[PDB]
Amino acid sequence: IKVTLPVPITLIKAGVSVASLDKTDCDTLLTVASGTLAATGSCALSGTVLTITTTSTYTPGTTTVQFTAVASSASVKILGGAGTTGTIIAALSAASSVLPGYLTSAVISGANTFTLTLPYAVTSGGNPTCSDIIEIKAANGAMKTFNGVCSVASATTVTGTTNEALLASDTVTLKGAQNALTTTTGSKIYAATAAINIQPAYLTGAYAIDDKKFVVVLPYASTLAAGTCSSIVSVTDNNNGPAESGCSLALDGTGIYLTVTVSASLTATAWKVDFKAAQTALTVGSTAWAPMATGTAKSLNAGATTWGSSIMTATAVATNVLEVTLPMSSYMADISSGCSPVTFSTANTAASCKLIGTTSSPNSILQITLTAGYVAGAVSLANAAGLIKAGSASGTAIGAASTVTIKPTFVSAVATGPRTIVVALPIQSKIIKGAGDTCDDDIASPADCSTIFSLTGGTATIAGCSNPGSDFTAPYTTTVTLATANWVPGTTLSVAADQAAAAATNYLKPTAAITLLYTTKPSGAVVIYPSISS
Repeated sequence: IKVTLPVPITLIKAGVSVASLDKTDCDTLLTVASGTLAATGSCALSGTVLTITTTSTYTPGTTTVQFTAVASSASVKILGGAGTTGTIIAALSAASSVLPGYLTSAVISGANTFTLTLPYAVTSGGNPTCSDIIEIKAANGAMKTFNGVCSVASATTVTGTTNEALLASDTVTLKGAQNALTTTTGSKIYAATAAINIQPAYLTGAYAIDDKKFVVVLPYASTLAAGTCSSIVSVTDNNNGPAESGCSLALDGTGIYLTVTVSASLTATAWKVDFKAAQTALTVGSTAWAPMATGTAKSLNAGATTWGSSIMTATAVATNVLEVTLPMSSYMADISSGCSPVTFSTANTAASCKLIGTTSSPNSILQITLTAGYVAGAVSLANAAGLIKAGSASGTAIGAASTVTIKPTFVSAVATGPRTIVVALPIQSKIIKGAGDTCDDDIASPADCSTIFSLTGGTATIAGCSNPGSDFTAPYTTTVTLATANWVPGTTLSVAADQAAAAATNYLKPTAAITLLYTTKPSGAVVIYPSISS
């Protein structure tokens, strides 16, 4: 407890000078109700603030401080002013009542949201204006505006959102005078506080990159010290119960990809990750990160809860181009001639490989290139030398996913009339009447091609098509018909959902491997373009 005297003071001795007093000496001078002074260093003084240390714990409503009257001949007392000539202070007409004056913690929960935790419960229900109760500063001393009204979330928590983005090295305090924050134990009003940084909670997401490793995407650039991994993070295994035994961490030079290496294999759609309630070796500048805002650990998000030869998928986009997917953004030099990271099964060979990526997942695709037409086979990633490093330019080598199949998808589409569309294919094909693995061919012009081809972007629909008749060994092509209205540009072409649903009355298959069906492109659906008529 800290007591502020309105004027200067001196703590008196049996000798000359004064620095601090022990328990027995300080206990005569003053008396705190239902309390007990610290066994040593109880009466330290400096300036006009007197610091009292206790072995007890403050509890609102029942804690108060009082001073005693000390005889003139005593050898320890409190005078007024400086020096050693002052007058002995007296008691107080009513013992001063102590107030709550500190916070438990403050964390970031989304770059526009924050939450403050109170040590002593208060009443629930209310909409205080954030300007009246909270203050936030930046590293340079600026201040931040609030968007909306703070909410009395619970007994010990209040929430709000700010107009500007939050940063770790911010500081937060309270303006303590207001009625709304009244403890239900003692009916006291919260007082002012000191400055504490806001530690970063919440994460972007986690992505397995091996059988026993995964990468956590931190929104901020961190720095990592030499510390034992088991005391930094709390990984949870398939069925709950701690599993952070014997782990190890590493951070890339850019400081944004934190790779965990656990001693047990990761599986299925489970496992979580969190940060310790007390740790200091992993800090975004200030001192440390913090546990998650909500009281649950983060989960390796859906779709990447594992990595191996069941997540990787290669696709045939052109007669001499593949498209292999990867767990997340990777790094590698654009390899000039051939490319070693991969090895094909049957007979296909490579001339170079590069990185391409969709809009929302950059550099997540390896686009291998070949020196011939693609023969049916399977690509088996090895990465043995170590080129495709995960996340960034110094991350960790990605895991192998050997023996994954190669499967086709549409290549192009044009419109040679108001209701005609020629659709191209990368490997020889042949339509097959349904009832959907291998039954029998179809006539050279059916009328129910609406279960294989599908339109998105207009009021037209699909009617008829020409079976591909064992053609070129080059632009393997076909034609399609439209039904209700003229084709309006901007439509896109995809595989109808019936092909995988076993509901179509005719299917498209390749000749060299009649098991495989037709899949949907990774990098984006096909765009119809217009072309000449006659």
